[PDB]
Amino acid sequence: VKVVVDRDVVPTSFEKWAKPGHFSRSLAKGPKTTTWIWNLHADAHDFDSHTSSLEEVSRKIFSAHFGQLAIIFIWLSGMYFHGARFSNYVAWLSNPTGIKPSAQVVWPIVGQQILNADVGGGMQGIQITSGLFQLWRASGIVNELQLYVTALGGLGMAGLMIFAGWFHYHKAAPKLEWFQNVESMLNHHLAGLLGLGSLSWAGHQIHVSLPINKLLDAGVAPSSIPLPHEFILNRNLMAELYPSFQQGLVPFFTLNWKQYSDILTFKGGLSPVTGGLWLTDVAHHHLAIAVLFLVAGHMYRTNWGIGHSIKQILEAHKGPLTGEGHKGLYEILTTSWHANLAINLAMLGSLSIIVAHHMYAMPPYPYLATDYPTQLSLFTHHMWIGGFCIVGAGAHAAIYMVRDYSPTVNFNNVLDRMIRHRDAIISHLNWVCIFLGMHSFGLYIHNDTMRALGRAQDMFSDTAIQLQPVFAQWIQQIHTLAPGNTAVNALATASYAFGADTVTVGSKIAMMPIKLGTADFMVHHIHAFTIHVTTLILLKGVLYARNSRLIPDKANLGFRFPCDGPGRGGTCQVSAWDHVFLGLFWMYNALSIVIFHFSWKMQSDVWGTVTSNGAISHITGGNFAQSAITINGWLRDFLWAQASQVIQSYGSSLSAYGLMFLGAHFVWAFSLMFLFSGRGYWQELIESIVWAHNKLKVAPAIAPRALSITQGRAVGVAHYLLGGIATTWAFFLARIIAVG
Amino acid sequence: MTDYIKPYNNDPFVGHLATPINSSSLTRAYLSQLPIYRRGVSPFLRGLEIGMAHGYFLIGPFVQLGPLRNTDIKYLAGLLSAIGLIVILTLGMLLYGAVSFTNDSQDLESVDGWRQLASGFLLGAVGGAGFAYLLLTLFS
Amino acid sequence: MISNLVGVAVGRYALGRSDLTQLIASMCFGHIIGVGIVLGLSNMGVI
Amino acid sequence: TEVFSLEWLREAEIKHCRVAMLAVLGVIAQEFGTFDFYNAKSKLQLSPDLHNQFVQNGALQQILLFVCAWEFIVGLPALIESVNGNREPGYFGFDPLKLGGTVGSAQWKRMQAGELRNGRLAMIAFGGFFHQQLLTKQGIIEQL
Amino acid sequence: EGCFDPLGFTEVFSLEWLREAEIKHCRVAMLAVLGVIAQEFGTFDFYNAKSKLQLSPDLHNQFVQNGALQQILLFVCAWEFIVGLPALIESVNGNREPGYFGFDPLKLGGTVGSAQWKRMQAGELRNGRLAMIAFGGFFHQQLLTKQGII
Ligand SMILES: CC1=C(C/C=C(\C)CCC[C@H](C)CCC[C@H](C)CCCC(C)C)C(=O)c2ccccc2C1=O
Repeated sequence: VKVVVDRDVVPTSFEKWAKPGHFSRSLAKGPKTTTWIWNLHADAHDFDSHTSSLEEVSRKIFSAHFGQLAIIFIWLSGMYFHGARFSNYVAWLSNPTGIKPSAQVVWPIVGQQILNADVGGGMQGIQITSGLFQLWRASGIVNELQLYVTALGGLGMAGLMIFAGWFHYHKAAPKLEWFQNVESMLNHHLAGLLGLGSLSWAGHQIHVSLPINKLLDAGVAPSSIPLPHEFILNRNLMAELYPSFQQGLVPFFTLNWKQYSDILTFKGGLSPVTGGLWLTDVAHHHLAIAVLFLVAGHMYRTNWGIGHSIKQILEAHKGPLTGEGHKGLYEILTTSWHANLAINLAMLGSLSIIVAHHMYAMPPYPYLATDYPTQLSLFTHHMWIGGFCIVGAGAHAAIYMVRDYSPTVNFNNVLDRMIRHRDAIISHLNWVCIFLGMHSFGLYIHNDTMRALGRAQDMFSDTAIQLQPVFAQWIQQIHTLAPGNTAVNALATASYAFGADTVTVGSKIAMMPIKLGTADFMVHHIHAFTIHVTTLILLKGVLYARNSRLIPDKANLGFRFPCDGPGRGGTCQVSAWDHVFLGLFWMYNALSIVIFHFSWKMQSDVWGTVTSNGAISHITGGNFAQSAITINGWLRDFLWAQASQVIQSYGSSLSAYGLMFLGAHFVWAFSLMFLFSGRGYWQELIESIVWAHNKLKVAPAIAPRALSITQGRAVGVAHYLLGGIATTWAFFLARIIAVG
Repeated sequence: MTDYIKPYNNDPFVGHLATPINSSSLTRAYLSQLPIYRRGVSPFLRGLEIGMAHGYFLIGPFVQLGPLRNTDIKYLAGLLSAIGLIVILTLGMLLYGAVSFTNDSQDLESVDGWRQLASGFLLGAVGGAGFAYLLLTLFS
Repeated sequence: MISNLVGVAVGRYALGRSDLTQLIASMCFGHIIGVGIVLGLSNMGVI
Repeated sequence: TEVFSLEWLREAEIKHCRVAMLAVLGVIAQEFGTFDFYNAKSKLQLSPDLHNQFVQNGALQQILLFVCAWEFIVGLPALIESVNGNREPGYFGFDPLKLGGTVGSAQWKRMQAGELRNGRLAMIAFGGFFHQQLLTKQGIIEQL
Repeated sequence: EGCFDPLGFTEVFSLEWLREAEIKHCRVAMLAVLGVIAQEFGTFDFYNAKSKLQLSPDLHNQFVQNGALQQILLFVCAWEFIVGLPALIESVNGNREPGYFGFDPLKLGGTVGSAQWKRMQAGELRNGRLAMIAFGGFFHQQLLTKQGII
């Protein structure tokens, strides 16, 4: 802990921009090849492939942090603008049901004005599924002026970060000593960012809740809504809307906390007025998280001598099967900028998935559960984000054994054992994958056989009673009896997906006691199969990245290399980056099956309508009580009946989701050009075109060459994913708008 | 005293050379006690128990889950499929000794003792399918 | 009241052993033990 | 701290301090006859919200933004190097600069005489002059 | 000045470049007792009366006339002194400033010269440290019922 700054290290000059490839002398003197054009961008972000001075690598990544951060701020500042200039948020603020969301308009140029979906509120445009209107309503924003002020205030913060990432660099620069303060870093991330962040937003939704809770839920017009400062300038207004504000931080010191029970509660479940979680439970929630982070943010050595440290914490954890356990992990994470990134990408990637689950389970925003397109889109959105992030965790946990692991410096006998008995880890995961594959998908082959064969599916009904409602049923029953018993201070469950027979409806079903059955054990094990295979191939790329049995001199070649050659029968695609390239694909299959499961099972048994003459009638009424057990039902009643909502939309305003649907198969099958052919044939293909180019001398000085062997696969997975997401992106956004 | 006796002998005196979950020091002795590779015995007995263990449970799967499981005759479908697979599996296991032909001096683990344990495996599998056959009859 | 202020005072003075003799840490953690016991007391709710 | 960045910083200060002074001496000049006199009926028609979205002044502002562009496209290279553009005002200023230096001994650095104070006073005063009169409708609390 | 074996440090900062609060803590208390003398001085329209002074008669309307600039300028005044304390020495200080470390060396001062001093210097923050016990000593009672005169 010391202010060690290296003021002025790199000057501010356009000289480097004049040279295409100033970041590497190898990518500057010889731009005579087409391959150099692609190498300039492939290595543009591989900062450890330029200079080795860590004082400069740390002063090239924190710059990219502020750069990406500025890009994100430019991105967020526009969202508040689009919901004010051309949108329907104010009309939707008055009438939330009949007015569909929209915040994007088209222009009359080539007849594209058909995309102007009639949403209502005196404004036509394109429907939105980003949850912007729910977030803005939960923030107390009503007038358009409050949008523009936030946007103009976002421009300032966006500019300050550009003048900051251009400050600690071309102007200032901390030394290398400022980065080994990981102890001082977690004391400011868990307390300054997480702590003060969970406290600052907590103090907001306590004084901004009543413009949403005790006003917009009563039935007052948006014009009759008072001003947020009129409630603060007069404490008695808050006192009347909540009879606890008369005190004004007096029992807070007296420890008479029960007198603050008008805003701070632990109700649970959802509110039968808004459509999501309670607006008072989240305020108390963030207060509870804020204090916990104010405590957890004081755990490591600053410059006063008290507290633990990542050093001796890991230097103390042992274990019989670990040997010299946990020691040296401090030197693992404090030396390699890479090393922090895999554990970050892993935790944050699983975090995006877990928060995606928490979205649909308990809807935290008002008018979010009924908004089916937004809910369906947001879950799978963070779902695929975490898929990419966890594979990036594998992508870099593979980088570590190759780029920053030494048999003399940094040492954990735990990681040593992960590489010493490395052939055992993957052997276990291999047999687990095969057992979960020959059965989970084996049972799919089995049931699809039983139906086309005849009376076998009839005798499978008793087994359909097995597995399903056998496990996890008691867990839901625990949560039914969890309030009152194991939760005396909770008058509702964690979510209405747990409370049996308890259905909350606001003209449209919000949540349902998700009665498992028929084939949830099937798809959950298809998930576990595609999860164990993904973990297997990525962990394989992690621990086999250093020591390999086939080729012993593995560290010499690198990370993003093609292979070795036709020897040994054939060494092909053996890099850890290829275990990530294929790891992206099994993650792709995993997340694809999970989004299919979530999306369709929702309208199967959860999403529906309600009438007084009856009870519950789903959009698609209880179909996957049989159409999920076999593979056919996944394209007989699932992938087949969806064409009636994506194609039957040219006569309406949903025509773009059909064009993108049919056009995403184009780029996906365009990936089938790179993932199947080889550079040898294509390189023989250029030289003929180069012959025609030498006939008229129209041959470029930059010698035409084929794509790199690794770059072709990188573009192949790029198209296999882009063409393999935009189809379901157009599909998830197809039916849910027609059946909304 | 170099490094003080290998950081505590790699924690409380591990050792365990032929143990790491393949068979604990108790389980490796249990394998020597196990008849499939039993010490101090030869012709028939190294097998025999192999069949008396395999064919004994081969009746299990097809009694409750097999392609025939919904009438009163289904008590036989668990045995016919089992015995048919027993004949097939006996042929498949006997053929291994025919494929091997290098250790004709080591008659035990190659050809002689190999067939002189599969010979017990045939009677063990068929008989064991008949042993668990008469076990669930008195309760039905 | 006085019983609650002395409750925090005894909850901060019950933290004066060998592992607590380090000034400010004994005071802050005292409130953690103080308010917490009060919240465990909470005008005697228990069960 | 670096050269080429602080160059644009000190320049922008000078390139707007004169703008933040001719505007003050322009907004005050246009309202010198209507500052008080019953507070000009709360700025009278000079209230920006009362203007008709600048119907007649929009096409004029476009012409102004055009000419002002090349004006600063002359300020960008005239700063580059000393010769031509800045060199002739260079020795012009050197005529008062020599007398000012004679009054101030060895050299008397003119930038300490009043290049930064005027530059920052104009910016801060015009920033506050634009908020008190153009960014407050309801006062709530008395402003003193 | 009576103590024995226990561990405990009076004042001192580990990095010891904490002049942002330490240097002004005796000066910040100068404008604290300004409120003790308070705004009323005798005759004319009195600004405030009795123990209420600070917040009961804090004026109903006070987010502007209680100067934002008045609070702003405090920070601006602090920036001149408090920001410039890591090092941030300016050229204006001194005559014949070139090679300033060589001219008129300072050094520790423990040797022979400048004997028996800094007692005066240390004297003020002693009162500032006295003040922290004494200040809140009157502040605990402010929360309570405050019957009559108190
Ligand atoms: C096509 C193909 C190539 C060749 C790929 C090429 C030539 C990429 C072409 C992409 C560029 C961007 C197209 C050329 C466009 C020029 C850049 C000109 C653009 C100028 C304006 C339009 C901006 C391989 O190298 C290859 C390698 C291994 C397996 C399969 C394949 C394979 O299928």
